[PDB]
Amino acid sequence: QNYGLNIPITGSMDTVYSNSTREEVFLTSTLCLYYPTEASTQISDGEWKDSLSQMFLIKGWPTGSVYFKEYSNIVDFSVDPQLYCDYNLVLMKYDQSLELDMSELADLILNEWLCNPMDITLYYYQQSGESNKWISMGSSCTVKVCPLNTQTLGIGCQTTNVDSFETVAENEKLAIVDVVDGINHKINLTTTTCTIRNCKKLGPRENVAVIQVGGANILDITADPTTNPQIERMMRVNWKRWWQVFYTIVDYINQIVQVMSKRSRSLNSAAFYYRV
Amino acid sequence: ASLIYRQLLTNSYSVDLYDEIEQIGSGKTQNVTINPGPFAQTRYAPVNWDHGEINDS
Ligand SMILES: *[C@@H]1O[C@H](CO)[C@@H](O)[C@H](O)[C@H]1NC(C)=O
Ligand SMILES: *[C@@H]1O[C@H](CO)[C@@H](O)[C@H](O)[C@H]1NC(C)=O
Ligand SMILES: [Ca+2]
Ligand SMILES: [Ca+2]
Ligand SMILES: [Ca+2]
Ligand SMILES: [Ca+2]
Repeated sequence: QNYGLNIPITGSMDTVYSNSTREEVFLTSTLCLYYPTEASTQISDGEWKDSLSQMFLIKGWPTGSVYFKEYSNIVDFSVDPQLYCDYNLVLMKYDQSLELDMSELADLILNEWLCNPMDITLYYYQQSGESNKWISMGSSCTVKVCPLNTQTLGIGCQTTNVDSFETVAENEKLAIVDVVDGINHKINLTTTTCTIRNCKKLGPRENVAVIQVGGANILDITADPTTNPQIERMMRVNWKRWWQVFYTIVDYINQIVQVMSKRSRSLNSAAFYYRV
Repeated sequence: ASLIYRQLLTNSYSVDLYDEIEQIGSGKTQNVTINPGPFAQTRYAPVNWDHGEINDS
């Protein structure tokens, strides 16, 4: 245990495999499911928590090791979603006009974000590169950004007139805003009800997987227009009955966990880098 | 003295008899499994108070 340093490992390409770890991942981890309240509404039952738990036990997950966490809806769940858990699954009923909100939430939760504060009232901010964004979270975020010259004079906006400022996000719970990189900006965001953080994009967060229950592939986690990839952890499924959705989850839970993996930053291996 | 472990493994079948004994010894209870579905509490009725049946003549 030699934390912190980046030491080069070495391995032989002729060694053999080892015994499967399926038993361990069932018997030690904790599965964790987030669903919308309309799920329980359509279920209209209420020992169904116990029913699902026992089905999970048949699949191999001990009784106390599977957690359920109802959330109201996508927009109100995206406001600081804390996945303090071990193997996270997030169901999302796709609906029209929530494409960007759902994609923002997926981008927020499926990747490790390193966030520093932002004192809007005092400093003028910047974006180091493509890996930097500003995530605003609150009850009502209305980010108004005014870019600046090299001499601290606004362009397309006056530094004193929030009317002249340009609106980039308006009255949404979660706003992962990007702007031009290398241009100082002056922000105004309603500080009493919407915090904002200057965040950097680390590697991917394998701990959580997203399940779009509704329509077609839309989730563009990569803010770059060019690349719109399809990650293994962005799963999609059709549906008419929430019972059928949950039974599919339980039946294929081993495959879902195979798609996912333990958080890289939750381990002692990542102790002195950005462990959390 | 290595045969202690061999003997315990070989004779382990007697723990079934021991389990039967402790089962006979132990007192027992059971459940009356609870009902779900009090999802609709019910009020009395629309009730209005009035004087009874006056006995006129
Ligand atoms: C690996 O699994 C096989 C059967 O699945 C078992 O016989 C073997 O003992 C296991 N390996 C070890 C080191 O126990
Ligand atoms: C944003 O603009 C409003 C006026 O619309 C102003 O009252 C408020 O102080 C501004 N926010 C900040 C952080 O300066
Ligand atoms: Ca303007
Ligand atoms: Ca949003
Ligand atoms: Ca940028
Ligand atoms: Ca993209």
